Amino acid sequence: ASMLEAKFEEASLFKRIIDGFKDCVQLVNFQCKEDGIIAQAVDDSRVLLVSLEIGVEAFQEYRCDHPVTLGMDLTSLSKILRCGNNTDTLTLIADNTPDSIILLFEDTKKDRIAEYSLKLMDIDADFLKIEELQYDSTLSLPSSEFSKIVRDLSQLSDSINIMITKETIKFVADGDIGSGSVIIKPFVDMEHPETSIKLEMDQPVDLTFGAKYLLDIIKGSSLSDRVGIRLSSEAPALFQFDLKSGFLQFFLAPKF
Amino acid sequence: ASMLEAKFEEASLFKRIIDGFKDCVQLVNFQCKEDGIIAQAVDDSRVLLVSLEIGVEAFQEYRCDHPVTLGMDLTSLSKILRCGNNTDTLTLIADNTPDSIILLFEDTKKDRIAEYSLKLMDIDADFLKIEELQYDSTLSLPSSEFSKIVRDLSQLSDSINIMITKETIKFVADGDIGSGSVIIKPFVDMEHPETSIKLEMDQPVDLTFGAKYLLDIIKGSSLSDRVGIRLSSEAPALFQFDLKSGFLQFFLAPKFN
Amino acid sequence: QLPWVEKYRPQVLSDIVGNKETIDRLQQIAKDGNMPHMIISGMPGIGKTTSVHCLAHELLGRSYADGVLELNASDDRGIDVVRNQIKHFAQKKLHLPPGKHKIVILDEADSMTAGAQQALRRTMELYSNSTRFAFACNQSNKIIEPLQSRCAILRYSKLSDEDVLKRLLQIIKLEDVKYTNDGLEAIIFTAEGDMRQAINNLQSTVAGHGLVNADNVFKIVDSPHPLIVKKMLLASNLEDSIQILRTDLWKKGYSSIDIVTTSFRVTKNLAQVKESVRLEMIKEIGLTHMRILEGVGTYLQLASMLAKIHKLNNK
Amino acid sequence: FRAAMLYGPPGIGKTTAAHLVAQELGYDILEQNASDVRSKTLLNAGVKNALDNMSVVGYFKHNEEAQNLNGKHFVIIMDEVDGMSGGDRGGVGQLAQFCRKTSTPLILICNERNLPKMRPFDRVCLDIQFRRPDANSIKSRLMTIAIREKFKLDPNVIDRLIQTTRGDIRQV
Amino acid sequence: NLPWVEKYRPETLDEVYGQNEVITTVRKFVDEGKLPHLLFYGPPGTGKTSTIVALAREIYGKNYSNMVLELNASDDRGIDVVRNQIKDFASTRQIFSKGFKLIILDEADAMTNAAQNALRRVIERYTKNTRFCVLANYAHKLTPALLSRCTRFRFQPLPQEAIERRIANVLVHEKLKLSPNAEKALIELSNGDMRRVLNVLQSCKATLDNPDEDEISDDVIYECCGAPRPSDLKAVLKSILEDDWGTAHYTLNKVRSAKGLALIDLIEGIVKILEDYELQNEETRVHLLTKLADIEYSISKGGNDQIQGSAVIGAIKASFEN
Ligand SMILES: Nc1ncnc2c1ncn2[C@@H]1O[C@H](COP(=O)(O)OP(=O)(O)OP(O)(O)=S)[C@@H](O)[C@H]1O
Ligand SMILES: Nc1ncnc2c1ncn2[C@@H]1O[C@H](COP(=O)(O)OP(=O)(O)OP(O)(O)=S)[C@@H](O)[C@H]1O
Ligand SMILES: Nc1ncnc2c1ncn2[C@@H]1O[C@H](COP(=O)(O)OP(=O)(O)OP(O)(O)=S)[C@@H](O)[C@H]1O
Ligand SMILES: [Mg+2]
Ligand SMILES: [Mg+2]
Ligand SMILES: [Mg+2]
Repeated sequence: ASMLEAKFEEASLFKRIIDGFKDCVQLVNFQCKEDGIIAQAVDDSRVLLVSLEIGVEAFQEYRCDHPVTLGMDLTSLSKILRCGNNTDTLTLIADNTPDSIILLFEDTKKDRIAEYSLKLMDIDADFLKIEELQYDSTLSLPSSEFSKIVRDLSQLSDSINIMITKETIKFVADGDIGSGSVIIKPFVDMEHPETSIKLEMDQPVDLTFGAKYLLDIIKGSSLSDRVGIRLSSEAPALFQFDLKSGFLQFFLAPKF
Repeated sequence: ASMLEAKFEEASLFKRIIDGFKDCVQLVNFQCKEDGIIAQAVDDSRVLLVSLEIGVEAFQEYRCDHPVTLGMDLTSLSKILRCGNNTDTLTLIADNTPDSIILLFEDTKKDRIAEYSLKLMDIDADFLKIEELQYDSTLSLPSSEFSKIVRDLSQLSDSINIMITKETIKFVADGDIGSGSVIIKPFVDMEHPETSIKLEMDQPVDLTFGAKYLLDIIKGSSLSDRVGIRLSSEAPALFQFDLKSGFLQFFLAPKFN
Repeated sequence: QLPWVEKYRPQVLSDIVGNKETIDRLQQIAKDGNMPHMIISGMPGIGKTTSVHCLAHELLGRSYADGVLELNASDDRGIDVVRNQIKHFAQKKLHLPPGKHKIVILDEADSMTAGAQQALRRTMELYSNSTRFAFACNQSNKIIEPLQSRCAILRYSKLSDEDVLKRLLQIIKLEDVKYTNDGLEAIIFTAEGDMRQAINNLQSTVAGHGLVNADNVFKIVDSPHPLIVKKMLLASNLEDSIQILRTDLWKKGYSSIDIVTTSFRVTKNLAQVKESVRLEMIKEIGLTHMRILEGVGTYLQLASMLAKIHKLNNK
Repeated sequence: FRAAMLYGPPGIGKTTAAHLVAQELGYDILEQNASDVRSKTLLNAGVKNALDNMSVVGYFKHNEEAQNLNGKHFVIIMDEVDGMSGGDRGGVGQLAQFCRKTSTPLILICNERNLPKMRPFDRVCLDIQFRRPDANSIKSRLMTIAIREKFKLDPNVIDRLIQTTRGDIRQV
Repeated sequence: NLPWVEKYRPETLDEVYGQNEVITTVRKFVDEGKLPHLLFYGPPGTGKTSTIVALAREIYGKNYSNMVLELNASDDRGIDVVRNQIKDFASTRQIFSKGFKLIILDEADAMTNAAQNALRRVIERYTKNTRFCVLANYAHKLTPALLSRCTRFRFQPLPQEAIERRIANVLVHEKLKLSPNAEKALIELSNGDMRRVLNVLQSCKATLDNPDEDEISDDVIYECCGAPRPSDLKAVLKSILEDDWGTAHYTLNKVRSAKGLALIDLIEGIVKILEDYELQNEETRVHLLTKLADIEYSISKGGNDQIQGSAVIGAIKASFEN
């Protein structure tokens, strides 16, 4: 048989999960345990720290007796996942001495068994260290508007200054062709909760981020429809996209 | 403490206006007077002249105390105007002796206000006055058909010959791989007036234009569905796109014999 | 900590001590306003960048943040940069007083490629009504001929002993440090006209030994002592000179380049001997320096240099 | 010869004389310099199409009075041809091809004509040589500038300035 | 199987010998937390790289691989690398660091003037967020502006005590026995270079030890590293001094051919032996030094070795006639 068997509900979920951190990470090692799958990685510039977690709620059949490490490339993994239709179901199967992971796309009415092998590139560089749990300011807003503002202010400069004063969220950019300031305020929409802006403030904050890393972050907007942001001075900012059984979070480092 | 305050009712109008000719003009002066906005600019090769008039009937609010000149690049303007969504109002502001210009994007039912600044570019304006001439041929045709004809003929050669003879339009192109010809006859359609070709002529004419200039001009076919064409044997062709409160004119000079 | 070469940097054009006529001309330019394109050339560390910085500051007042574009060796200066950014900055609109103008300060212009310097001629010629260029280079020979023809050349001479001494006096007066005349003379000797190096050596001596004395200066500079070098270059017999060079200077691990440079700088100030013998000893020391620099720093070369110096001082 | 090629030492009057000759005969100037990207594709798209066209500026400026029949034409001034760096691939060959197959005056300006890079312009263009001006003309021009600027200079200082400048008028 | 040059490398600060004057200062500097840019310059085979890597380790612990950027010589660094890589490393903020990043450039004296200017400007722009360390063999080949930005430290070659201590240490960790005159020959041929000592020791170990317990003599250590012999040198000198032209020339050729020595070593050894002679005339010494320096400078440019050898013989003979 197999030690590891993990089945998904659909095929378009792992697609967007891999598309999330496909532009800032080259290789990644997934840790498969009894409580689900976890992963984390850092970019080559050591600025953005991606952390993925998915429990046993998004899966339908999950069986892993002992935790296993699967270190694989993300580009070839996406090339493999590109061949999957939106009506198939992925079944990750893994055996002893992990050297090749087998993906299997299967349909439930027509016999379409698409099997694909993928070698495992072992890096043995895990370095999982998370210490901060208390942030200075927290907010939640639709990911679409965040991505819009980001890719609108990214053309003007490479450094975007996010500053949270009293109930006024402010994104600033200043360059050679001009300047740009986006000021938004929280509000609760009863007709649509998904278009609301929630904010909790303890102290006024003001700090800058890089446009490239922020553009790499906003690429994970296909996972959910609402993004959470946690800012704290002398602390890496947290950009979280929730998921029915987990989350994808980016830890970003400010600039000078 | 601002000279001019202009308020576009839709944010997409100015975006389309700038996108109509952002491919043939790099630097441009905008002359803001009490009647509206007037802006003319020559091409880099001095072959295509672009003129734009937006009357006061297109601004929701428009003060413009005294006439001013705002020189700005079209690339940065198109980069700034691209940010705004569809459901926003745009406001242009210029301070006394302006070193920059302020563009405000506001929402109708939300407090989200997006303000941008654009640094003006100094331009030595060689303002040339254009006088009305009696064009030998004057017609108007659907902009979609004209753009299709231009894109179809420009693939064979780098020169398109337009001949108006005996209530007959002829677009011909003689290239290396072969030749191409398109014949147009005037007619009216009662059920769809937007698909009727108008024709008014005095003498038969024959002119030759470049392919790149026509391909650049036809890109402004998103402002109006019917484009007007004025041709003369000794005058540059005039291609006009009418806007609900003004117009956009392209003066293109023909080639030699 | 804070480097004294950065804390006591002149912020006004009057605080710069050195070439008086060029500074007077720059003061007159800043007072009038009509500033032309200028290439500032000169030896390193005599106040070239600081001069143009104070000039731009005094010219633009509160507009230094908007009407000054500085490009050093850290920024990228290629064909694309010169064609796009400098051009878009020159055409940038700015309301200034009738005399003032925008300023583009290019530091270390001798490092810019010829192709990049080529695309600046028309840029600086067509927009001469609202943009003035200020290049700062060490060698005016690496700048192409059209550029050198378009702008005025301002040469900066090496700093004299009096000006560096006055600057050090002002620094020690404002810093409240203990010193002696011998230490100041040693600093002037080891500085050879480098104000920045002089201030750095003074700060190092103060932070290391407190009292500025010749012994501490020559201990912190890690160079051969001028006294023992003069003793080596003035012995009556060649054997004593060779012994002094062997036991006192070669055994201590001194670099041959440093020994030759110290002998050169000592022979220049040896006011005891005559002029012709000084010039000839300097010629011999320079020949030995050229021999050392060509890949052979053998002790035999220094021995032959001492032998020739002795034979010339006895003949 | 279709094209003219101006060359000589820097700052002697090449560009000035070219512009003034083009503007005296009523022509329209289309000038391109080293500060513009003159690659093969950009020259094929930008300037090549304007080879045999007529100026809209020259037309809409003045065309009713019988002043000259060439005001609707082009004088294409390619300045600083020797300055096409490595970021301009094929520019010399395309400009040599433009030196033929043309219909409008094309004036090329450079500094060193005998450079191997300018070889394709061997016989296809009329190359005249601008030399360093004589000292007398420079002295007269400097005296005129001085009498207009209200200051008097010793004629020895003027000669010494002419000697140190090596003939550069912009430099003096 | 790792080399003694790499196996006996000091892994921390206390294992470098003969450099206490700089070790105490750098220890005080890293204890006060005021570590500036450091320019470690000196002759090769002294311990600059080992000292700086040991200091970086002692400062950063396990964060060495993430907080230390080791850069080398030309490595195709025209202007591009100093402009992009170093600038980003000085501008890119770490994710979980409390302090400053360190970039150490080895033998950076081979950089061009433009590269040195770019480097000094980069150091000036980011002097607050990171610290720089530059290694060098000759401090004169660097721009005088780069020197005035950092603090210099000269590494004077190791004295006899440090070298003999290291010989003792390498004899503890290896089954070798060394002759009393062997260490004397080693210290005379080393010129204060530990790298060459550790290179020559492993060679003799590999070649000589059949039962791994032999004694290393002066013969093998003179033969392996290709160095002259004092007895042979004195014999050549005496043959040049006393015998006639044919015999002296033949002896010189036989010595320089049967042993594989170069004229540079012969000349320097001959002048070293002549340094202590009680010659009567000073013009003798003057002419000798001048002509020998001329011969050495001409040999430095690769001439016909036989002609320079005959010229050496002629100069030595003609100088000793007063
Ligand atoms: N004439 C001067 N008077 C006073 N201080 C001076 C003078 N010249 C130099 N300095 C000092 O030296 C420091 C460094 O000089 P810089 O002007 O930066 O060197 P530089 O002239 O630009 O030459 P480079 O940059 O090495 S090619 C300044 O910040 C001043 O503190
Ligand atoms: N013959 C001249 N008489 C008077 N002024 C002159 C003369 N030649 C040049 N000048 C001056 O020099 C300025 C620029 O001369 P240009 O002809 O543009 O230089 P150039 O010949 O193009 O050489 P380049 O392009 O820099 S290599 C003019 O604006 C005049 O002020
Ligand atoms: N002071 C020392 N004590 C002990 N071993 C040393 C010492 N200096 C050098 N070594 C040995 O020599 C090896 C090379 O030393 P390095 O530090 O690389 O020399 P360096 O001073 O950096 O000069 P280079 O590398 O030739 S430019 C080390 O790995 C040690 O094995
Ligand atoms: Mg400087
Ligand atoms: Mg010119
Ligand atoms: Mg080393």
